[PDB]
Amino acid sequence: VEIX
Amino acid sequence: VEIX
Amino acid sequence: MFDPAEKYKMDHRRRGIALIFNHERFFWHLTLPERRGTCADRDNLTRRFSDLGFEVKCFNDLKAEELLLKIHEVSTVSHADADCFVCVFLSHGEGNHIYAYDAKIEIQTLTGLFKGDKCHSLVGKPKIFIIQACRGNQHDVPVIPLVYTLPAGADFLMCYSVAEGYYSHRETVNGSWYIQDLCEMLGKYGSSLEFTELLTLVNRKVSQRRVDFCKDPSAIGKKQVPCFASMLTKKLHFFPK
Amino acid sequence: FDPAEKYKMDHRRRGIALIFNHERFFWHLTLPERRGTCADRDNLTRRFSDLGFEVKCFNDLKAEELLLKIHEVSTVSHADADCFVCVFLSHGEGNHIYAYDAKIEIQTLTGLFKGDKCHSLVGKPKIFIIQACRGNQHDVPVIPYTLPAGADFLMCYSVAEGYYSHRETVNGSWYIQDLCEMLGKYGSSLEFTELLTLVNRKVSQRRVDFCKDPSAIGKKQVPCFASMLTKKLHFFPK
Ligand SMILES: COc1ccc(-c2cc(C(=O)N[C@@H](CO)Cc3cccc(C#N)c3)co2)cc1OC
Ligand SMILES: COc1ccc(-c2cc(C(=O)N[C@@H](CO)Cc3cccc(C#N)c3)co2)cc1OC
Repeated sequence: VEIX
Repeated sequence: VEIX
Repeated sequence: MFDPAEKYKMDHRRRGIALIFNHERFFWHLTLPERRGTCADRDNLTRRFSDLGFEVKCFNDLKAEELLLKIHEVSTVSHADADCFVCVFLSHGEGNHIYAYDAKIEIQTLTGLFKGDKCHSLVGKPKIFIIQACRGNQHDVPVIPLVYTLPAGADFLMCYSVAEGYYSHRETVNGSWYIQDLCEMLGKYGSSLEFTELLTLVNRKVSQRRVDFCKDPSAIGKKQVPCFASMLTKKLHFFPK
Repeated sequence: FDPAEKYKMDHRRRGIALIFNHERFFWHLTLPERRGTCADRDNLTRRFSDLGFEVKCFNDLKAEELLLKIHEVSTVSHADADCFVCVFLSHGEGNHIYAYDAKIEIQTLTGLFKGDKCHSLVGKPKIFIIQACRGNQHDVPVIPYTLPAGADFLMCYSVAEGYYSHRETVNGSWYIQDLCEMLGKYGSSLEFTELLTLVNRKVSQRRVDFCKDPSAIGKKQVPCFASMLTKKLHFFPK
């Protein structure tokens, strides 16, 4: 998972 | 009329 | 199965508490005017909310420290027995804060006490905040139409009398535009309509109002639309218990 | 006074849906690439087209060109249209998103569509959908008449204010995936805000199962929509  |  | 019609379970023994923080006047240095009309608002909410089953608690003109103490107590009592929680603030305001008697308080300070990791007996239950206050210094103008876990932040509904950035209006006898229209819509539809649907009606009623008389001539004709911000995950009703 | 009143959605056109898609950024910003955003853009293009919208996408505009584009849209007539949609897929913080080379305040974008600036949209829904972080907290799991110029806006955020918003590097953002699934299933029948409430429930079921940062495992996200709408909103087939 990555984030903005 | 007034304001908050 | 995923159920598009799914509702919050509102069959607990108690509807829940509804806290009203009513602010009429302020420490003299704050230089804030008296909020004539606000007792009408408070009394009106008290009747509508009681009719919906809530145990209504009002506090008038608390200082910041005493208000935060009170709200902290409520957030630590068990709500295992309740459907939901309501917290109303009637005061002056700006940006993202409201005023207690002697100081401003950031709204997030108040809501944060009810997050899922701080208030466990309300996890899964609607947490509803209703705020009558200014949110800035723009005066809106008229225009003519041509198992799963849960996030700790879930299940909050924030009901503002006005959109961010704007003035919010109050009549000196009848009370605020917003609380008058919210109360009328609760009166007529509170025990049947889905609550968000009800708030959209409130949006329409308030947006019909205009300043018709005013000490400040340039305010004549001006306007206001409320705003609700939903992190709810299901349908919310207040059917008779 | 009619509790069931709906917006009139029987114009000749549904309207425009603008998508601003941001994959990479000027190096000085030191922002990582947004792998998975193309999936999000394509998915939205498909769902929104299926609902009658004229979809226009722009990829990695600089702030000046984005503002120019959006200013153009706000000044063409929408007299012929039911509504307007504007989507932003980018990095963000506070109350701003990033274009290629600079941040832009969200307010700057919505302001152009207010009633006194955009007359042909007065009385019509103006819908903004924003996939971006809104702060640096990582949410944790727990176990259970005239009109106001500001009226008729609906702000649909992938996350509540103050928080991280999540993206999968192939499938796209949590929020846009769930929004598009629900639009695919219910978009042409469900009231839009009820649709968004379903989205809130889908997203809030997700959890970070795998991550390069171990302390992110298990963390959560709930979206938030802010409504100044005055009527029920549907996208029935035209
Ligand atoms: C607005 O400014 C920023 C926006 C995004 C990032 C950003 C995103 C990531 C990221 O997605 N990193 C992944 C690996 O690329 C690891 C990670 C770290 C923290 C939480 C999660 C989750 N869930 C994942 C790192 O920085 C950083 C910014 O300022 C420094
Ligand atoms: C949070 O800080 C403030 C809150 C309220 C006022 C405030 C309210 C009023 C007020 O209601 N004035 C009435 C006095 O009757 C006249 C008036 C003025 C402006 C707009 C309208 C309207 N509509 C009405 C004046 O100051 C001022 C604050 O500090 C800048």
